Amino acid sequence: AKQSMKAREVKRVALADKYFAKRAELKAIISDVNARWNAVLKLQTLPRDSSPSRQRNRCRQTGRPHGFLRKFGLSRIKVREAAMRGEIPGLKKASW
Amino acid sequence: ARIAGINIPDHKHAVIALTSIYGVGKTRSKAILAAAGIAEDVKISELSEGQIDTLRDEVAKFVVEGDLRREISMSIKRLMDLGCYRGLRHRRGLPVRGQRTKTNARTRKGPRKP
Amino acid sequence: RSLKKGPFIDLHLLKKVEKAVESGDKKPLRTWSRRSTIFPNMIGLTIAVHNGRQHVPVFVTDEMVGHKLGEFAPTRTYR
Amino acid sequence: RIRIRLKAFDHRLIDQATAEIVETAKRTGAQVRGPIPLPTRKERFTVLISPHVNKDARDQYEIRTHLRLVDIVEPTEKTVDALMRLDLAAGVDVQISL
Amino acid sequence: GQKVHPNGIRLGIVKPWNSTWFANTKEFADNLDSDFKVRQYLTKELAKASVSRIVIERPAKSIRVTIHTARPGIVIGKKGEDVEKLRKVVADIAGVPAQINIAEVRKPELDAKLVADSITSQLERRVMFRRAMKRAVQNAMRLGAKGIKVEVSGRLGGAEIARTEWYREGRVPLHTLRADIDYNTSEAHTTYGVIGVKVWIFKGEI
Amino acid sequence: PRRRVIGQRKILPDPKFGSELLAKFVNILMVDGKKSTAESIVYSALETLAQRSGKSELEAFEVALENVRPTVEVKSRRVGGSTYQVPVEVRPVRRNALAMRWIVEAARKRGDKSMALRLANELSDAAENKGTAVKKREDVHRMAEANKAFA
Amino acid sequence: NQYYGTGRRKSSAARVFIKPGNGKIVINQRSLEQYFGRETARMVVRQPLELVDMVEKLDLYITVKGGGISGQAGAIRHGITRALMEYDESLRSELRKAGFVTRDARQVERKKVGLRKARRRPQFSKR
RNA sequence: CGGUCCGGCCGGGAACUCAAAGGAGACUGCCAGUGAUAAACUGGAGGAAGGUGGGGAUGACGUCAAGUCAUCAUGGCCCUUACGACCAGGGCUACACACGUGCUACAAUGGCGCAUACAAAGAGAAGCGACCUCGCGAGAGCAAGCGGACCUCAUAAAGUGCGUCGUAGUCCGGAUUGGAGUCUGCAACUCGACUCCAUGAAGUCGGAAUCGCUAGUAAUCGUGGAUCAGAAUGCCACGGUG
Ligand SMILES: [Mg+2]
Ligand SMILES: [Mg+2]
Ligand SMILES: [Mg+2]
Ligand SMILES: [Mg+2]
Ligand SMILES: [Mg+2]
Ligand SMILES: [Mg+2]
Repeated sequence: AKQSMKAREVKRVALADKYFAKRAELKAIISDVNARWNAVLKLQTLPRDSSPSRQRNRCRQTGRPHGFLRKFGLSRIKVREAAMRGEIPGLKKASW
Repeated sequence: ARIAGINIPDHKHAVIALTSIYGVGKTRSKAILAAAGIAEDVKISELSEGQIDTLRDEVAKFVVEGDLRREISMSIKRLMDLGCYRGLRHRRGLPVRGQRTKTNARTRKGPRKP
Repeated sequence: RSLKKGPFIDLHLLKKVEKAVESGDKKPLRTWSRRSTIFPNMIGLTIAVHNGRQHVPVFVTDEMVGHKLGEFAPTRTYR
Repeated sequence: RIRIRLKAFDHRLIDQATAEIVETAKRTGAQVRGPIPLPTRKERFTVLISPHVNKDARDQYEIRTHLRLVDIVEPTEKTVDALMRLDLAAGVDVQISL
Repeated sequence: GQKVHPNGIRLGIVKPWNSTWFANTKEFADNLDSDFKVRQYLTKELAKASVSRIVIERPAKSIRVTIHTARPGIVIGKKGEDVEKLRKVVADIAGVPAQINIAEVRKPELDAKLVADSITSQLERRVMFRRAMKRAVQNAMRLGAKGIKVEVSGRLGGAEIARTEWYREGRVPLHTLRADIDYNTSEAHTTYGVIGVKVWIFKGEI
Repeated sequence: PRRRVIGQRKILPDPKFGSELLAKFVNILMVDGKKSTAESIVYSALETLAQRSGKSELEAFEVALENVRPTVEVKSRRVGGSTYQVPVEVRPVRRNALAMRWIVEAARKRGDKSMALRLANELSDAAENKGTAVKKREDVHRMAEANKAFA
Repeated sequence: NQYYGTGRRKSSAARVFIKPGNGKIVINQRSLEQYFGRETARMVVRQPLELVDMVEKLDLYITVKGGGISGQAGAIRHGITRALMEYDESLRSELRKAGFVTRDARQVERKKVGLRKARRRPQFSKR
């Protein structure tokens, strides 16, 4: 779904871990009841795309960022298009 | 039976009568009667004056009635005087807190005609 | 109404707000930091907040403190 | 004492590569508290079937995940040496520890 | 469009599953990409290798992959080479070690995917579509095949209006669950469009 | 009803009386699927009625219900550009059901307090036929016996 | 010994124990009245002992899980009547005409894609 | 049954509930009636289940050049130091209105207060988060268990018992606004959700017209999930009463 807008998410997913979880960790304990030296919620001036909440979640195969699913990493279309061909283990049309 | 504000309410349970005040919802009205040795539901039919003024002063504490309306209209006017967005909203007869205006803004907008 | 434990403003803007003291004021300051909570240390400035198309001039007043800069920079040109 | 949880998406495959183990126990070792079924976890997913619009559409799928318990009582070097390397049947998660 | 996928409908019964491993929520996805990534590389390298259907199981931190091809010799190569080169890449794709078998295709005109793919290489090759379907169906009932139908559609022969032209022969009950039905798709990228091919083959009872 | 005719399911009797009719009545009055409360409302009204007539209990209902009870009604025809609405003879099984529904639906439109009170006051009102319900009789009997030339 | 008889109804499962003693009831370790023997099924629990005299003849201890009031109730009803084969299958024939023998196969209808709930169809536009 | 700290909690027990694999069972088959002595239908017997038992999945050749070039793919066409590309702020959240779909109400078949009885189905390690502590509160601090019939998300709500209200724009209804807060997130002005205090519109049953549902349904009461850092009256699913 538009190459550029796709690479963007890869750069974001990368940043997410180059910095965040890492040096970003310093805000959990840093900025909560540990009382104040203000340089705390200040150093939060790193890339920007460096953040999990900034990633989207795109159909791993196409890129379509809607109709997505966590189990499979795909969006309803290609998910079904594969489900109907084995492809997705254990998955078949259910009823009850 | 005015008390604190010029309002003269009664003929129902106390907790509920107290709510006529422009400044007491169930909660305040609880902390009131429960701060006097008065009961939840004792009418005024039994409440002697000298048992009422111990209340009048308990309510004298927090801003109500006139002084309240004043305070509030004031805060609003402050908004307007600044020229922010909540202000421009109060001044422009539209919903302050973000509600859609494309439709259903009738309370802050007034019945429709055009 | 929000932030809880410590108000927020952008750094670049803060610098623009300190530098503009010991070197006197001047023409409008330009930020896009509609995100920042106004500090007393801003009063009597001219900070100009971007509103989409342009930066409107806003005169930091006695008590425009606990608010954001974005509040005074209307964006939708209704009517 | 020796407990093994089994899981997979094929039922008439799990209980088979299960009976492999039970028999491979009450042949060499002994005891074993039978093949206890356990509850199946069915995670369903429902998705729109038309690429554009039509929400009444939709296809409903499920993934049944069946379990078995096992539980062998007499850890005989012979039976404990029987389980290992005689395991096969891929597409079946087995767990022995806690 | 009002037809249920004749393959995926059967899954519960009478039909396998081209991916048969097991994984938990945690890496089910990361595995799915791998899976439908190696078929991606694989149906690319072995397109002229008449590949009918790749299969995958993940035997504990490892992957197997059985390639169903109709011209295995060409895929195996000289003393193992053609499968050798594959070992590598596939292993450096999945993230694990990888065996890799090569199931032979007994009589390929019974394989929907290979029928279709044929009928496709045909259109690309520039043959009369009518002829292609015809031959396919014929020399398909030639050797068993209780039934069969091919349907190729869209800019047939090269018109500005789109057609569908199907060709049923024999017996084909999509409505019966217990019936053996092989069905597939193959796109033709024609020098002016993209003709869609679908084929159904009916092999029998229980 | 276009092809597959039927009859009608039947219900357990009145949990506290044993009658089919009354249970039918409680259903008629029930709402939001509230049986527990519905019956509580029915018995209380039949109780206040019970004493307030002194006239037994079982037939305090029967009598007042014999007043609403209809004999004929009207089925619209709309035959040829005309509504030609013909009178019909109501069956001895629906009759009672309708009377019940006019009673319940009538008290419903009363301006009293409890639905129980409203009920009882309609019930006893019919015991001396002058209610809304009885008027519905003095309405459906008007409509027919007029269109009665359409026999 | 004992005379068992499961019996169930809509998500509910109720196991009944029958011993000759008295007209008391040991439902989930409490009185018949201590549970729901007066509510929206006051005596659907007593029912199985209508034309099969009781009062103080036989005693019964019952457990039940799942469902709600009247569902557990009816469940038990059934379970009793089934454990009540004890005397003979001679009474479990006019107990039939009572209907207490039939498992009420009625279940919650499932919700279905496209509908507001089971049958209920999302109101659609004029024309 | 035996031990008992009244807990299925310890032995144990393998009966039962239940769990999930494999089976049986229902077919107009039998009895009778109607029917051309047929098909079927009706009623009855037995039976957990009678006449496709209930619900699903399954959607023929075809119709509308219906919908989707923006999921993807692709013939053709077009820009290619710009129709491509990075960034910041805004807009997709506008408001004289009109229409569709819904939620919440107008109330004593109820509102409120206290006590209290019964589900089902599902979710969970960059996760679900006890307990204890602090706050009236949303929450926060410290912290066990659980990759899950073990632990947690949960403490069902209708209901039932008593007390209150006595048909009032109310003790209904909760919009709207003021003030102060919580949390997630680099960030809640545009534009989050929730909480505490106060605030109390319209609304007292809705014209013409019109929609849904034939049984565990309609009506009604709560529960869970997907997408998701964080926005559900929507959507998908679950059972209560009926
Ligand atoms: Mg692309
Ligand atoms: Mg996001
Ligand atoms: Mg069929
Ligand atoms: Mg078209
Ligand atoms: Mg209220
Ligand atoms: Mg129907």
